[PDB]
Amino acid sequence: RNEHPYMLADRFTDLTHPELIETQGLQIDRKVAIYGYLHGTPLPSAPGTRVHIAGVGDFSVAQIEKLPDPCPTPFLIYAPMSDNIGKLIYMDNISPEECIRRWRDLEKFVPYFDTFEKLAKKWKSVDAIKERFLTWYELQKAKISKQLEINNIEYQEMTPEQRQRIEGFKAGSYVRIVFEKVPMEFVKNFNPKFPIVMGGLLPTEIKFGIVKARLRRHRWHKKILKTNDPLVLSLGWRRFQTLPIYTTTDSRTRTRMLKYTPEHTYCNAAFYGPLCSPNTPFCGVQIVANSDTGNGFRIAATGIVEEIDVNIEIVKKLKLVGFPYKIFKNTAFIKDMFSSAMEVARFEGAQIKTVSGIRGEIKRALSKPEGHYRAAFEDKILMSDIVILRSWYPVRVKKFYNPVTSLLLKEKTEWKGLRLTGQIRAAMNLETPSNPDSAYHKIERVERHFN
Amino acid sequence: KYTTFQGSQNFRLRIVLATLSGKPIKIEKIRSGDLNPGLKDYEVSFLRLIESVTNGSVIEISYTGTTVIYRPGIIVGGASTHICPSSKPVGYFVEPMLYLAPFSKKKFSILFKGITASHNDAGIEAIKWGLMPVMEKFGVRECALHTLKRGSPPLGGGEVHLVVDSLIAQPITMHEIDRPIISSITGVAYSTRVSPSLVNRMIDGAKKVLKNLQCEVNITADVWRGENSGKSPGWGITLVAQSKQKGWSYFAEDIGDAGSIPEELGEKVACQLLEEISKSAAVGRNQLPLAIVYMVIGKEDIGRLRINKEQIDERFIILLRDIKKIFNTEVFLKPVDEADNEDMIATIKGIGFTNTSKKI
Amino acid sequence: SSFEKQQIEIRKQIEQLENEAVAEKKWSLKGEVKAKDRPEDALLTEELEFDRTAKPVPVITSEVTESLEDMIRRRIQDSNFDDLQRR
Amino acid sequence: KSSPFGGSSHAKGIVLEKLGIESKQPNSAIRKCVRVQLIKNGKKVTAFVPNDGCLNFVDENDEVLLAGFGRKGKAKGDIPGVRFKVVKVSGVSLLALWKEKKEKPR
Amino acid sequence: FEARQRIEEKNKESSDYHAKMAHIVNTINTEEGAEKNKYERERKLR
Amino acid sequence: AKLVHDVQKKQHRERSQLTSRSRYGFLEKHKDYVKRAQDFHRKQSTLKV
Amino acid sequence: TMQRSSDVNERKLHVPMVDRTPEDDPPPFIVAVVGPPGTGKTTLIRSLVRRMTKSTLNDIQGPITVVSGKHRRLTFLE
Amino acid sequence: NKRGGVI
Amino acid sequence: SPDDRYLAISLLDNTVKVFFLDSMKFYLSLYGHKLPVLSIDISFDSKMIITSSADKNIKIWGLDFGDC
Ligand SMILES: Nc1nc2c(ncn2[C@@H]2O[C@H](COP(=O)(O)OP(=O)(O)OP(=O)(O)O)[C@@H](O)[C@H]2O)c(=O)[nH]1
Ligand SMILES: [Mg+2]
Repeated sequence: RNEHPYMLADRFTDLTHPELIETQGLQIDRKVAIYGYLHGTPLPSAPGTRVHIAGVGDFSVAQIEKLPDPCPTPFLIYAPMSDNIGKLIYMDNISPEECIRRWRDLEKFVPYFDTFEKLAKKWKSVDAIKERFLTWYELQKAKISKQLEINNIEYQEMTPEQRQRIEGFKAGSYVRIVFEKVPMEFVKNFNPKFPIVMGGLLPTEIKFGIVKARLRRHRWHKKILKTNDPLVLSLGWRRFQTLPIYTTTDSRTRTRMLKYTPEHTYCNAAFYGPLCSPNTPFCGVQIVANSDTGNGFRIAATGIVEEIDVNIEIVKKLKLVGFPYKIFKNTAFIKDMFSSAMEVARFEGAQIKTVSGIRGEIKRALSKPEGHYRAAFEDKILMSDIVILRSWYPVRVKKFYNPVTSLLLKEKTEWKGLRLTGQIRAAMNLETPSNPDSAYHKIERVERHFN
Repeated sequence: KYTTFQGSQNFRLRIVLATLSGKPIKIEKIRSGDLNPGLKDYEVSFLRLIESVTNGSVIEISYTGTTVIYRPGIIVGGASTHICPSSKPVGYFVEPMLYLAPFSKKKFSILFKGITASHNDAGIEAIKWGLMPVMEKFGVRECALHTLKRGSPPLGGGEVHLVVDSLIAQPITMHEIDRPIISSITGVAYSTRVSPSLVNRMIDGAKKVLKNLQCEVNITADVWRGENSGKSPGWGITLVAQSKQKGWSYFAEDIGDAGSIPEELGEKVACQLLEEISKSAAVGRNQLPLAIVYMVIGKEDIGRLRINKEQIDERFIILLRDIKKIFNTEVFLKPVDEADNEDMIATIKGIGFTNTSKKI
Repeated sequence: SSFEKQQIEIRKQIEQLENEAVAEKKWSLKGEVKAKDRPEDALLTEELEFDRTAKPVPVITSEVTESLEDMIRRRIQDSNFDDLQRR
Repeated sequence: KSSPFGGSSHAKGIVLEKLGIESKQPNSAIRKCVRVQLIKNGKKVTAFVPNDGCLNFVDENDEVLLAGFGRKGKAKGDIPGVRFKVVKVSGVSLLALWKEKKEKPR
Repeated sequence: FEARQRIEEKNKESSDYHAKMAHIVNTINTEEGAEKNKYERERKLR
Repeated sequence: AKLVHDVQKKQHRERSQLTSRSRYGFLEKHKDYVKRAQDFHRKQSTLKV
Repeated sequence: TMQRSSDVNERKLHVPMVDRTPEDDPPPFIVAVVGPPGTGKTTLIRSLVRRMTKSTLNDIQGPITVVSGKHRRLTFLE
Repeated sequence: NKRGGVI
Repeated sequence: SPDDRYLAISLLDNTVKVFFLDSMKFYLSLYGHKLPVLSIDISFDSKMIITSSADKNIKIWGLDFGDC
């Protein structure tokens, strides 16, 4: 709130034209005055600022007019919705040569000069420029207060720029705004119970891209969070349902994909979304409606934004498992991890390992048993030992982005979006994609003798 | 539908201001009334330079070559190299990166192939001792620029390597009001792959016009030997006035082409240095655009800076008009109170812009 | 309305990726893929990477044989080689 | 003179940046270190945060509280030089954050 | 060819990484162990 | 447990031998392998002597 | 002593930030009434505005800007 | 890692 | 010079001064023989002198910068 120009709205006016709304018949983009009181940083007075109002999406201003405040103070209730040179530069029509000629080419970096001979006649003597040629906390507090007083002092200047077009609706002033492109359902369901806030976007938070953050299962949330499992982020100003993907730098060499989040620690995460500054925190909710509330805690994941870009690359493990059928001493013939001579010809020279944890290397294709081929190892493979080829298939984020847009609904709660994986499975009455050999068992080590 | 330009002018600065503000840009009518119209080879290479520096920036060129679209992206930098075309030296390709540079995810180590210096463009000792100090006082701390090997027109063979790795959040706001006292006048004279008499007869022929001036003169010689000399013979002279009490610099240049007396070029550069310190106050006439771009791109403050009256040229007008039609920031002008010289003071409410690319 | 068609295209991508999520996996995201659990030879068309035991045989190029050639030129010009001596 | 910093047992410090993000070995003494700006002197020193899993709470300029360390032995990966551990971040004890009782406000 | 190139860049980045982080841990070791020993030196007489 | 939780040092159950390849059952793991390999080293050493 | 003082003076140490406004026109500070439903909110709003303008209301809705003292106002939001 | 381009 | 551009003068100091005829403004002092230059010729378009001495070697010198 110290670096964003924000504003609660307390008064609302749908100044369209009634003959126009009767003309098109309930289809228009209702231009709307919002009479409110702004806070935060000064609002940039040039019309065209991106401002996000909550629960409809972000718009841009069209005209802004500050008014005398209806609830002033000594130098009282108010209840709406209830009972020369500078202009010589900046005027646009004239040419810069006309500007300089009535005041009295930039690819070429060197500044334009004149004839060197008369320059030398000018500077045969040099006496003109010969006059020119002769605690830490309260430290920073003094620096910022000195900045604030020179700020106010050089704001104390000529009126029409430092009061309405160079410093911009300074701090805490009652204003009227006019938007366009506001959908009809906002005005059609304008309940004054629910608030309508707004905040001026920075340039760095209008662009969409992929954010890398560090999440956490919230410590009173009862359920772990799945990858590619939709949740609604309260990042910054917006609130949007997106599809996160959770990664961990496995000892800071990579960014590999997980399946869920850890139970008690911070883990990295990535998702599509609008951009924001780094080092900014957010909350993130599961189901927001009221039909599905239960006795459960609603806040799912908190955490801050690490950094942002437009394309990250995350991988995941996949182990091409094979089977020996013909072992030898120190080498073996392995089967059906690959299927073709061209596949093993791609993978000539790759390292592998066994489930007994011994290293190995896939040496050459076998010719006729087209899947099978020949590999050498540290010592003897048993016939009952599955080999493993560690590889990294790259996955990528989904570009899904619904802002919640709560105050356009018919009912203003019971908001729905993408449901969770468990409940869409329960809705179409499927069963969880289990696997019979994947399940653990009470293992039974027997005392293995030797010959 | 966002921001649109006419005329094949000011092109590097329009692209770097688009990349700074984050706004996209159309530019139409790139020399449409020409016998050989369209976008030049060196500026096409400049756009490929920009696309290698940033990430996610999309650019379309007209098939007639007379317009260019640019949606920017984030700047990521990276350790790369760039061959530069022989139509244009490396100062032209390093000067817009010199103030797009301190804001990426990573450092800047982008070393340039090709011709070192030229007449119209920025020399390398020019860039160093006249654009490093203004940035070091604006708020960057480790910006360096080395020469692996020099070059010369028109054969080139020059290799130049800049690094910046003080990735600051935003430049601080400058408050320079006075007329800065000059503490020393230094300079260097280089010769790539000719005889070593040229440098000394440059230095003495330069310093004879300012031996009468009281201030201490120091010009340093450098020949360039062996393979490091490059592929064309040439020589040049750099003058820099240093204000060490607060750390400013003025600078003037030239190179000497074929059929040119080094004594006369040395005193020509010294008289153009006197020209610039006449026309200048606290910033150079070529140090000006980088400085005001930094003061508009720093923090949400008032940045004030004093210039004398003759700085205001058609370049200043077109730069102010361009910076308005990117992000609508008027500059206020404070005339100084002792006005036998009507010195303006550019005060700009800076945007509170910062880089949002850092790993944090 | 514009908001109405917005919600129906949102509803469209909602539907397509909920059935993507509940539906069958790719072969290439499930770990432990054998030969019989794949498209037969999808792997050349994969752009898939891994790690290897040892650096393979350096294929001898014209530039490396001329580099060792100018090395032996310098060495046999200077006669600084290393043989055995008598006793 | 009565302490490693002036005479106080604790001093509020502004975190510059996380030292040793890119250490590969987890729970390594390069990894569990952080640059911190002493305010009552105003200078930058480097300090520990125990349990690099709970390093990730404190990030950047979050006015942490800086106590002594007191090496009671000779651990192997323990580098010398540092004698400052972090005891709170932004007011709340990061030990309590690590055992997830309290919450970090911002 | 892909094998030789990937092994080369992996060896290059590992040899960079080891030296760089060992450099930074040794300089922050000595530039604070010096004043720690001077602190125990000035504290030992009281 | 110095500065770690029980859920930090919990457990990691081992996967069993598959059911497809179950004719030659009991997949052997790293401790089984070293239990076999040191015995084979012993037998090769006494054969060498 | 110095012992009870040299540890308690670090309460004066913080991160140096700025607070956006001089004494020109400070805004109505937004005051939010949050609770579980069916307790507190509207009656506390009614009592506060009754004490603060010597006048109650009925069926209040939307943010209401009410003065409090000669300095500054505030804004209530159920 | 790159996304944009020149066309 | 054959197109009367400038004149080259040797010295018994082991050097040649290239020297204007319009202006005499000491264009170049190109050297490097170590025994006195005792023949001088100029190219037919004043681009390239050929200088020579009693060191038995001849030096072909481009005149755009006094290079070799
Ligand atoms: N016993 C008791 N009941 C109270 C008290 N204060 C308010 N109530 C009851 O709460 C009822 C509802 O009024 P509010 O509490 O203002 O309703 P609200 O807080 O605005 O919550 P919503 O009705 O959901 O908007 C009143 O009819 C009172 O009977 C109290 O202090 N004690
Ligand atoms: Mg109520």
